[PDB]
Amino acid sequence: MKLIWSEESWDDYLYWQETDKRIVKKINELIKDTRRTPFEGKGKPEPLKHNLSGFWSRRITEEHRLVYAVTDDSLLIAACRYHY
Ligand SMILES: [Mg+2]
Repeated sequence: MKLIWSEESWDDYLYWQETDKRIVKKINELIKDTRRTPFEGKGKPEPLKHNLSGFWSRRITEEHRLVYAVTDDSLLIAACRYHY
């Protein structure tokens, strides 16, 4: 499964690398778990609605969530800072 970062989500991730290493580790942990079970597991995975229909969200922290989408061959990260 290829990992795809939107330009904004990669910037989010870089922000964390230069702000909080434990948040980076949690993001990594969530991505690895998602590779295992796409729609369940760590971070209490929940499907998003309305304008974000088609995406999922896992908890990094209360304020920050990993927003993503899973296709037959890829994990797309839409954002990893704030709720979206
Ligand atoms: Mg953003």
